[PDB]
Amino acid sequence: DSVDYRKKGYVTPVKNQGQCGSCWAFSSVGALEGQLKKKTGKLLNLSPQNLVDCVSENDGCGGGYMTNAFQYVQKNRGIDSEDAYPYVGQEESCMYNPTGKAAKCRGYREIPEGNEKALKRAVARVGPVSVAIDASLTSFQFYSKGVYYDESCNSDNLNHAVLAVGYGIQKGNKHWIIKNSWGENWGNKGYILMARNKNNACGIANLASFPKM
Repeated sequence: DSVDYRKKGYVTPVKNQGQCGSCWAFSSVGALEGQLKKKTGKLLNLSPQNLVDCVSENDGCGGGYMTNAFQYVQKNRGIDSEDAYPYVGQEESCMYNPTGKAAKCRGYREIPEGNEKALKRAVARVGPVSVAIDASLTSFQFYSKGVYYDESCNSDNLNHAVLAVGYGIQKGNKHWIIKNSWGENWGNKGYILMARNKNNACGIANLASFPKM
């Protein structure tokens, strides 16, 4: 019982948010990319900058929620491609243009809070799912390999948005496959395997959602 959507064409290359707290935007566009592949058979890089600049309910480089982003894409009737609205790592005025529309959204769903079983079902039945975790531990930041687990990780401190692109097991330890946005240089080629079914480690299932398309 495992799935890895990277093998299935559902996941774009790892991005780098740079000096901007825009991880929520990369998480959101990641989920939307997965759904684009699932619904149309093909994907491309969607634009986190469009979300950074135009989701007024969020705080641009100062943070935000993924659900607010999905909600924006729904009400705006679209989101631009990366190529049509390039990432510059700082908030600017909203420059959305319908000509560059590359995806749409018809709403979203939130996973039941704290429920890793429901999160697993969502990853299996939907595709990549946007999640929020505590990434503040030093041990998280210098991760390079294996299945990450640190007891001191705080499930009530959801300070970093990332993307669950699969799940499985490695040498007996169950895990989530997690796409970060700190560049391909971070972790294992941009990814981290995070402990699964170990009492909601790092709050992996506390703020999880996916877009409808």
